Amino acid sequence: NTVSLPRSCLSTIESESSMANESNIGDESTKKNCGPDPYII
Amino acid sequence: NTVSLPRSCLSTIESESSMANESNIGDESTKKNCGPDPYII
Amino acid sequence: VYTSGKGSSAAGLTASVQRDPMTREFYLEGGAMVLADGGVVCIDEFDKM
Amino acid sequence: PRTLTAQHLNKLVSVEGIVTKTSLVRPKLIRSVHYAAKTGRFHYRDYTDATTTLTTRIPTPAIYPTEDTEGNKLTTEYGYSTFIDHQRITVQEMPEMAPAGQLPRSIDVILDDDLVDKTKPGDRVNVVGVFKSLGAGGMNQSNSNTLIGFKTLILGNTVYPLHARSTGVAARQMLTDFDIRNINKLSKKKDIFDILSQSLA
Repeated sequence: NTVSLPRSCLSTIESESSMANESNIGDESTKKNCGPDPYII
Repeated sequence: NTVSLPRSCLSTIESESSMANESNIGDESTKKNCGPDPYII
Repeated sequence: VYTSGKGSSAAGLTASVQRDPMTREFYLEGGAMVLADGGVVCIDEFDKM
Repeated sequence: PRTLTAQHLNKLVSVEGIVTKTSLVRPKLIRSVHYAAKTGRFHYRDYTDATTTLTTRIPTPAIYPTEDTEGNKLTTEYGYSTFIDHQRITVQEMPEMAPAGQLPRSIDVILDDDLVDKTKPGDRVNVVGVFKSLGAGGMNQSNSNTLIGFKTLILGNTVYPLHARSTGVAARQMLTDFDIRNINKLSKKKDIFDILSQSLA
């Protein structure tokens, strides 16, 4: 009201919840990386 | 018989078929990028 | 619309059909006779056309 | 097409105009079927894209399979696969309604399967569908360019040809039993030719 969609997922910097910290890791040692330009409209 | 899993998807360099060229693009202008370390065992 | 026979400079006297420069399709290019629909058309030198 | 704006997006509309150009009717691959010689088994895969559903979905770009899960080669079975017809058309503002001296406006309509060849260029048509946007208007990645916007079109579901004067679409009227009775009755009189003649103009 040049806006662009975020380059990275915003669920890491945004510490939404305590269980959100759990949800951002799983299946042993592998880190969570959504990728480049993960958002859709 | 240090081997590592491929860093990139191998479906592009491997020109498997003529329809495989079609399958590697879709939904308008967006390019196809599988991401880093896309393979699982 | 006030015009003569043979129309005006770069303006015809009757409906003209032309193709769109970019889309390459039909539209009414002009023409005093349709431009003045619902009004009056003033023709001078009616004997030359 | 002139009075269709960005405030009608995602809503069901009905547009009128003139067909200007159609497209070649092409098949679209939906399900492929294959065969393995070393095992004697048949496999298959499904494919989808963004225009086959009204709601947005997460893409699943599956590849065309040439091998088996065990490395064996595959053979395509063109007779057992599935293809669907596809066409794209353009609709413009009617010549008898557009303002004089002004360049016209038009909109694209996409049709599928059983509505694929229901009109020809030059017809007066009425199309009812959903006015929808697609993709990202240069938002993903940097895409410094700002001139382009969001691609938009109509996912049609109803196409109606309309009859006009001095056009190639013929008029037809549905005949009811009352009409048939009255016609077959009037057929039995003796001055029928005279009555029908005196009615003209």
